[PDB]
Amino acid sequence: ALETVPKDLRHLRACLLCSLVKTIDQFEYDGCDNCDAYLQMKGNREMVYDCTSSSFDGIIAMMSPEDSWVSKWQRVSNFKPGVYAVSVTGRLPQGIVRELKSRGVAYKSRDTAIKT
Amino acid sequence: DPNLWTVKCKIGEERATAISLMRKFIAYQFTDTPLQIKSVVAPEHVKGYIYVEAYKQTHVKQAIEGVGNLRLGYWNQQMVPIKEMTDVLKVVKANLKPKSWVRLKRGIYKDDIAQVDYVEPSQNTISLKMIPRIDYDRIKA
Ligand SMILES: [Zn+2]
Repeated sequence: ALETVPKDLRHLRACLLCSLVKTIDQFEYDGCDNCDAYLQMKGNREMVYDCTSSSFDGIIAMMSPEDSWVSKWQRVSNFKPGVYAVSVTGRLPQGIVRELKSRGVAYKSRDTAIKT
Repeated sequence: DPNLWTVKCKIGEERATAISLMRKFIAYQFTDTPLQIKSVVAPEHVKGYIYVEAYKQTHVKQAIEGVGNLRLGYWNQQMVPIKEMTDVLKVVKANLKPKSWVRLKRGIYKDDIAQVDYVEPSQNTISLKMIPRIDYDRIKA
């Protein structure tokens, strides 16, 4: 859709669950298109700046996650096609990871980048 | 398993290239001329050519036809062997972490190893820890 493409290249971030790369206006107006019932990041800026960070790199144009070699390697085949990232550094605080396990969402470390 | 092709782009226009081809795909997925591409890879460590996912070489030629950023590398489409689908996604150590060690680019303490103290959430400025090397206004006039 037209909402998952970031409009402007300035002030864009990436989430730590689905690595959704968008602009700061879409994460606040619309939020995470791949998780809205567990994260609820539409309607504020503290939750957008808490889970989603700017420290990320690498950009991919995911279009057919059901048939592509890159989507299975990043475990993003059960997500919506759009702008994604390949290494989103950081970690969630011990304030939102405890509720994700009780609801059935296994928070995985999307950081496939190596350390030294 | 889909193949990966390498196309040539303008130096300085990698992210603009990706954000333009994504909007072409969304602008033609419902017409009689769709796009056969799966994804386009654009690493941040490269500067000059990008990567694209398609099964055959005719699909990249019939998809990138009409773009002015990809008119130079339009006559030739190299192919990588299968063991190179993995080294493209590797990133060596974003680059924003407190209590870390960064250096300067401009100003007076050029190429001087410093430390980060606090990060501003506005993504405008950043706190740095350096040591002053001025004369305390004794030698200069
Ligand atoms: Zn996510």
